[PDB]
Amino acid sequence: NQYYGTGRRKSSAARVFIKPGNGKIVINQRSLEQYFGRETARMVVRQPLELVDMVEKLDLYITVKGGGISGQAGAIRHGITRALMEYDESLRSELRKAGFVTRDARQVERKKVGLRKARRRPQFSKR
Amino acid sequence: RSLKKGPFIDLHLLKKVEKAVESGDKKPLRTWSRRSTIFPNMIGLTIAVHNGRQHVPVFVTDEMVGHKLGEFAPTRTYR
Amino acid sequence: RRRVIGQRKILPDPKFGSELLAKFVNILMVDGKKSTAESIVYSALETLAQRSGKSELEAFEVALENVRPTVEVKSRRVGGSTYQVPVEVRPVRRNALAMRWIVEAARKRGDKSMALRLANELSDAAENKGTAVKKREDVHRMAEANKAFA
Amino acid sequence: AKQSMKAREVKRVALADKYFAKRAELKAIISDVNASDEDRWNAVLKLQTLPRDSSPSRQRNRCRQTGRPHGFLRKFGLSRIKVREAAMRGEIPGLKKASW
Amino acid sequence: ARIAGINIPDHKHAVIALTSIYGVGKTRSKAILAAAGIAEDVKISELSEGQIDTLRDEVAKFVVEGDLRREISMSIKRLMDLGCYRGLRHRRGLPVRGQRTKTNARTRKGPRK
Amino acid sequence: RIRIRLKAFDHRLIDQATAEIVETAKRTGAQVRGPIPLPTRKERFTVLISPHVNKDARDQYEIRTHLRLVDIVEPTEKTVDALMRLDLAAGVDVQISL
RNA sequence: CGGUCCGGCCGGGAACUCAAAGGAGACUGCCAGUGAUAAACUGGAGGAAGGUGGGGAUGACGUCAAGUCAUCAUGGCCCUUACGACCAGGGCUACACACGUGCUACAAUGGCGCAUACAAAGAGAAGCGACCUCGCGAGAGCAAGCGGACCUCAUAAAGUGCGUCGUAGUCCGGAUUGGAGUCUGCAACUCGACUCCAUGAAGUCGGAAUCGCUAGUAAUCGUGGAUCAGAAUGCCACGGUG
RNA sequence: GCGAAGAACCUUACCUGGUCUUGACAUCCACGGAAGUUUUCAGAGAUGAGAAUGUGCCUUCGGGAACCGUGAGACAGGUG
Repeated sequence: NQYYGTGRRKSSAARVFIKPGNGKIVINQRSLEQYFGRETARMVVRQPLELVDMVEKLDLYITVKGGGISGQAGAIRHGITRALMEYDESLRSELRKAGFVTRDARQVERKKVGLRKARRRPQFSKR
Repeated sequence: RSLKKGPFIDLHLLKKVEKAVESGDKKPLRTWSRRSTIFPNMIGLTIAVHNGRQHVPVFVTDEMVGHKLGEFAPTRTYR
Repeated sequence: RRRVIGQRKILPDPKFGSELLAKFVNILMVDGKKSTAESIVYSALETLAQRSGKSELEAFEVALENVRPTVEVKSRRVGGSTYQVPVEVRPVRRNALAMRWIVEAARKRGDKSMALRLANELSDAAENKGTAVKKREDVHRMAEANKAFA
Repeated sequence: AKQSMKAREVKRVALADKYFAKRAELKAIISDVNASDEDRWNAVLKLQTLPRDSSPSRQRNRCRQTGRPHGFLRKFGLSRIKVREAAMRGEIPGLKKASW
Repeated sequence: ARIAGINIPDHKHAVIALTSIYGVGKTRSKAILAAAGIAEDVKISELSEGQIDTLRDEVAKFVVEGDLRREISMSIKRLMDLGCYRGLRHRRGLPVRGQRTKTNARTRKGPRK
Repeated sequence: RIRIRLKAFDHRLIDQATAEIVETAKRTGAQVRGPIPLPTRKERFTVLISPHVNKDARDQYEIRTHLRLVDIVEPTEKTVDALMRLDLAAGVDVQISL
């Protein structure tokens, strides 16, 4: 038995895998506290994961590639909810109320003239 | 230093410098160029270089050799 | 005419159940460097208790509920004329402004570490003795003028 | 652009092939003077100043079609504004407007 | 004392004790501290024999102090008596470092009213 | 030491040239390693449309073409002997170096 | 799925990613209420997401006494022992004087030297130049790999560790003035680019005159390349944090 | 930080001091020479003179093509 989910966020992509066993969390061949640096709140990977009881009976395995290290945490949250929506056929409805099934449509900008990347339209003249 | 290989003068000027001393007490030789480097092989005398309008007299110094004649001759007017 | 898109939601703090206590990591932030902005958050409350701080698990509430503004300035138009009035502060901003005055008191003023300066201002807020900053004196110096309207 | 630029440039490329192009690896010993080897190359180095018109290049290469020394793309050999004019006429294969 | 020749400083900092004298600057001090294998902090009190006088050929390798200090008295006529661009640009507010003269001369050209 | 290039203008033409080249490879000897594609690329060139200066007004043209490198795992020129006698459509270019 | 002291290291494979190609999905369509039971608007449902779904392509008569004959053609037009243009040198980085735009320091969330972490997009066989070295260092050696997802430039910085020093006009700051190296060339006086060691008045986030910004926005820190013997802090391109 | 995706030589304007005048570039016609290579003397240098050496290509045995220095009548030329 395996539960599985995938997520894309800010030019990163994640794969999340859940099995029965003794409780642990593994990410990119290390433990969770040894990734993401010192963190501000460390909560977006935990947000949906409390709903099936935190580190009680599930064996959690993660692999994530690309983007900034903040974007990798966002890709993992969607990978967790894509796996949880097949752990019980009613769980998707409570994750919807919390907003953990939603995805952004805010990808990287093109040109479009005159812009430095996405803003700063020319020089605003002189006095 | 400008330059590490070593500066040179062209044969038509070398032919004049090797016949400039002599006594070194004559009227300044018109060497024209402001690019010439006063490097230690050069002999101590007074010479004349072009400012764009006329020629200006300058001396080949012994207290310093790390210079070109454009550092001593003024070539621009009114500034 | 106040036309803007709907206000920006945020989630309550995962340890303290409040959207205002989640705000401290944005205070004394520069260069977008939130990493170092959190490095004085909750880590100065013991330095504060080892001065004059009391109730160390809630000694941060002094900048939220023990020092509170209520008067704002200046002008109201009435037809062709302008007159001075004391105005009311919006209730959420009114609880979240005394925690924001601290920038001059920590970067333009203050001795040794930014953490000691944070503890220095939270000591004074427990007795409301906080030395006034330009972002408060730009209101408080003028708030007692024209007590008769038009 | 002048019509003299069509001959003058390639005469100055033939000058480079006569005096510098097949001597470019040897520049690390003939123009080296002292850093390596020995004092034996100063009479050989007189070749580096035998011509007197163009030294390391003395010119810039031009677009054949327009005669211009800048504003041209070496992936076409052509001036970048003329690449859009020929693309609007449909004359450059595989090249078309974005959309978009 | 005497850590790099005949030096007269005593109980100054480990890195900055021979500064502003043509003596030994910060990077050269940091280099000799690591070569002698000695503490790079606070004011010196603990110093042994065989540590640093045996390494003088790093810190005082050719020229120091009086070899370069106060050396203008015989290098001034080539600037103030010989006609030269740098001499006029010692007696007038005109720069030499390739910077502008049309813009922000202030004050560097003197007052102004 | 043996280098191969295949270039086309269309995603069907790059495969229908790969198909004949990999059939030539299989016919020359079984190997089961799989031919190298490597990523197809495109390029785009921005131009200013005003006859003098003004960079606040643009136009954009793009050119799309397909490239494959194949790779032979054997050091022996008998592996490419019939590949160097192969005829293809005009819409494709092949370049082989030994 | 297998070899396996337990790393794509290797048989060998095709899920994610990347690079390519096709087809689905969102239509006010469904429900209510409002509206003129029309067009349309707002909630609710489902959904990755709704409400010209978002962003791109882009524009009429006239206007601004617009802007360009040097991107192209061309009227009239100036010049002919010459305004043709070949040659050596100078100049386009002048400054009696006015005003924008970019940036650093004042530290303390820091400076500097070491330790450690993540790219994206490009470009390079008389080149890019590894590892390992020489050196205070730019850079050059001993010299490999590589015709570019394969080798190389290359190291993402902010961050997080470790040492030192700390409201001191300061170990910083820099005006003012010099030396000794490294790179390209025939040759850098004049109008080129790095590095190391010194010189040492002022410097407390600021005069007149004043800007951009409503959210991945203000802000802040990264990386390539064109032009090319040969310079980027400008310009086009490509990302973290907020 | 605008054309300029880049001026120590160039480019190139503008300016100085030299030099040439059917032209650096193109063409219609002859004269003496293949195009060239090697190299010295004077002059800042372009050039102006020296010391030597070629004859190939194409082709009706004639004569051409090409190109260097010369010169008229036509006519070029200009980042004006």
